[PDB]
Amino acid sequence: VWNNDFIQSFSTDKYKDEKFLKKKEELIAQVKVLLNTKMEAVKQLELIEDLRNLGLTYYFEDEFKKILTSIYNEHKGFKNEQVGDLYFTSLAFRLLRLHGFDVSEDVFNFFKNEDGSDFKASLGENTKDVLELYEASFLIRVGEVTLEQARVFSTKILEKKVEEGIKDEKLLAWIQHSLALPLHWRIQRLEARWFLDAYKARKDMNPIIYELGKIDFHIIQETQLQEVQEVSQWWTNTNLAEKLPFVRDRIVECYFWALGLFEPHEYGYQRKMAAIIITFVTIIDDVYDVYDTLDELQLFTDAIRKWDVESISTLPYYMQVCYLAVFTYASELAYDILKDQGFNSISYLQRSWLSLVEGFFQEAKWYYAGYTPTLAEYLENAKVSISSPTIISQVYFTLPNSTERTVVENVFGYHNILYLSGMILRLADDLGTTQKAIQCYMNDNNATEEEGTEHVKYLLREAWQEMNSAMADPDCPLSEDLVFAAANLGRTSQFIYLDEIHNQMGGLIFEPYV
Amino acid sequence: VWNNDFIQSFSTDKYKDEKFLKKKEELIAQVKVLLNTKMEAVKQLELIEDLRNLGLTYYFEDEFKKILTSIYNEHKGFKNEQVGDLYFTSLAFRLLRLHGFDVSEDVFNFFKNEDGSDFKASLGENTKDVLELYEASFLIRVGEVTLEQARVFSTKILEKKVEEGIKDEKLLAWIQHSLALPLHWRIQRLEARWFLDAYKARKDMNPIIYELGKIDFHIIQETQLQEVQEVSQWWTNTNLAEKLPFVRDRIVECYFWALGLFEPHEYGYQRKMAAIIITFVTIIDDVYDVYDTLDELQLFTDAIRKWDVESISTLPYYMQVCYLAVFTYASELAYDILKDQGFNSISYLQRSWLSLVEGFFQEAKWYYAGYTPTLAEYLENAKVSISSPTIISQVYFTLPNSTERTVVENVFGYHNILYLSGMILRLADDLGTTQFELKRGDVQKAIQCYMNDNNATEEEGTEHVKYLLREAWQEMNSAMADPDCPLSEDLVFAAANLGRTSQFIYLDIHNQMGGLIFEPYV
Repeated sequence: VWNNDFIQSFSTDKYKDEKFLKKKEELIAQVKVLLNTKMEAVKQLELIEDLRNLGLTYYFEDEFKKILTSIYNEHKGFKNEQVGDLYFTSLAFRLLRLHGFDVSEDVFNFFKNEDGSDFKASLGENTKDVLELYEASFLIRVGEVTLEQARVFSTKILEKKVEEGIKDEKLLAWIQHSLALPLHWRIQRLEARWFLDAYKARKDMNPIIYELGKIDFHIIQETQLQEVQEVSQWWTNTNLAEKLPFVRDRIVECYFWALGLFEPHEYGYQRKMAAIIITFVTIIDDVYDVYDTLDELQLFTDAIRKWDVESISTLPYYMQVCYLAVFTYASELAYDILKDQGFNSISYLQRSWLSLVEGFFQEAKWYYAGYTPTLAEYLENAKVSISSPTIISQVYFTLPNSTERTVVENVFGYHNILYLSGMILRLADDLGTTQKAIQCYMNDNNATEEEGTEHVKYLLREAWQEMNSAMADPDCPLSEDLVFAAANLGRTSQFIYLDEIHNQMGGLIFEPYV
Repeated sequence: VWNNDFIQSFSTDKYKDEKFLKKKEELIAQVKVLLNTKMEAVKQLELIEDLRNLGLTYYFEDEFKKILTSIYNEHKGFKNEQVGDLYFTSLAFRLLRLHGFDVSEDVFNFFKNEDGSDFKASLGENTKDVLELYEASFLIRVGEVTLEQARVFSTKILEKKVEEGIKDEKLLAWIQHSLALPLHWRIQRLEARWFLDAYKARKDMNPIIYELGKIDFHIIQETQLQEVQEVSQWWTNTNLAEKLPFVRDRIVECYFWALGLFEPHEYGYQRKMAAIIITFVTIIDDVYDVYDTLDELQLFTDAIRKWDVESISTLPYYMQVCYLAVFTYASELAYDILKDQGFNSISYLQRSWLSLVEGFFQEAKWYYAGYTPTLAEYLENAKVSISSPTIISQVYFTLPNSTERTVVENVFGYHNILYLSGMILRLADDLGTTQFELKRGDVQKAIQCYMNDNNATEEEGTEHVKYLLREAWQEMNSAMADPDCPLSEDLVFAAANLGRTSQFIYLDIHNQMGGLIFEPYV
């Protein structure tokens, strides 16, 4: 059992010695020599893809940018003319779009059938071509019909090939992984052991790149181990698990939701903060679940709305404990922001919590009234109750970001990226746990469980389409690192609920990579 | 040189080995064997006094109570009849009163001259008799004229004996120590090395008692070292010393003011809390000293009055940092109190801080107006601005004391023990700083106000402030004895020890602080 004594028992000095940074730097230098060697464009893209799936982008941004800019410019910006065969087109399109380039789905028109209704059946002979097309299709943005055709075409083919039997077991395992969730829907850090193992098993793998990915795993793992030790001690010191007997003692789970949200080589403060915010979201939701009168929940909601010390006296003891704990944490977080960023954020932090509990209170109002929401009402609530806006809107102030009033009000709209993050998080949970979204659809429409399931799968893809468009909006008030965190909240839900999870969590956090 | 890296560099593991607790337990048992042996009453009392001055009362409460009750009962409760010679009367009176017995100053009447105006001059031959009478005299309560006579009589004799030369060098040093501050005005923990070294040199010292004193010193020092490490890391993590250009980095000094306040074998939470509150008192005082308009200080005072998050937006940046730091700490403290004591205290903690800043703001209002307060005005404000009430009223809620509304409102009067603590703290600072000024011709405010009020000399004002200090102690002694006091005895001890700490610092330092906290006793 992952109690605090267990968590604190691990050493975090295994990789502190200066030889490890020196070895890592040497490996990085050697990989840059390779990235700078003349080679065919497709091989450059395959190298970038292998490094990026090992979580190594952080070390090679300049090299990636130079390689990709060259391929972009060699093919006139990927706007019309054919750029290569199906594999090269799919891989280059995917990597260019992921690195911020403006590319058109029209580059896929060369691979369609005569009427343009579908891709050419003959292109489906080659499994790896079809797989790359599949991966690219999930970068679809609003209005991009060709990438939806690509998704349907390539999914059907890959499912058929698994069905017929794929003798290459390593490729089979990779395809089953992408069929469960495409790479765009997964987080490299959460799966860092799987990606390292997959890479090592390839006959064409580069041992220097494997060695770099391994030592980076080792150092990242130990950095995150120290973080979860600090969050665990923080939690133990609050004594909340003892004072609130109805909350579950799950601090590792809360940290697991945080640890894949940010670029893993920095953002230590933000991972710990997200874990603590997620802890408070959970226990406040537990408070709304455990009380048995709407009037008591109204008192708690009103306390959060007033956000003052006087409200403590209006609450029963368990609610006093919960309220004062989150009130104290918000003041601590505001103090850190005031000291390090210079900015008075506490009014905004209060608004982040108020949105959350107004969402919980609305759910309770439905429950105590005996009202079942329509699916539209369910989702409108759930994107503010599920807590992505509450997390991301607070993390915003801990990073160098504009604090000008109108830009902050744009974040606190909430900006639709924050709602789309919550939407993906909610829908993935409802789909995996199979009243939730599917049941509301069935209720609304007198429809079958299969019909509701298919509709909610469509809603998840549509939310991703909208998120992809939102991430590309040049006027977005969120920087790329916070957009990545918002999307990663949805992806974490997809990993937990859409593919035991306790063993994967412990495997990533506490078990060595040999 | 006392930075956080230095402070954290010390190990705190040595005296946790189970052999040290096992040895300590064995020594305690051996001392209990001694306490239970047949011996004359005066020797039992001298043994209690030795153990008490080594800070060991904690281990021998049952035995002390048995011994003292017997002596109380033998002498009809110390109410009228003569109990002994002058030395026994003085020693028994002092220890009985210190341990909560109701004893009368009338037991000293047998030692007075014919008119009863003074003590008998012949009794002044014996230095140790006169010394013991002197120590007893500082237990004086309101109205007790005989103990005031005792003070004047014995002080004059002891001073003369020092003048004429005392050949016993160890006794000379003990007498000089008590003439500077009598034992009632000193804290055993602050002076634990001095008392241990004095006991080691006694020809009649008992090696078991010394060893227990030494091992207790080692364990306490290590416990307090771990506390100052925790407060130092807390302080470092706030970054207040870097963020506020006008604050001094003085966390060890803040911890020194806390470390003698409580019974030293427990109260770790309360020592650390007191050090943090003193830290915030100092920082908030810095704020009132550095900003240069009354309107800016009004903004801060108003923010504390409202005690809300909206007020942060009214303040310039360094006031935002200070206000939010103390607002956050109050929230943290309130959470600990809620969790461990069950009580919602935040409204009372806010009142504790508001009293402090209204005191500072009152000083500023006088300053900007060019008004010099009378002495009574100065002291009425200063006894709150100096912060004893702000400390003690908050510590109240961390102990298992009634939170019933009328008890708490009694504490938040403030109860007069809290004001008398601030009064002693402030008078001792003004007196010692004036007597040892950094700049010649400077006078601290209590003496200056007396000079202004009365068209009096600096010397007359100094003598009056000495009188006010003795009178504050007389009132404090009476208040400590009031059976209806809403403060537990451990908090009354801390309130009195805030005064005593000021007396130790200003009335007779960084070497003494480091020697207590960081240097081994061998």
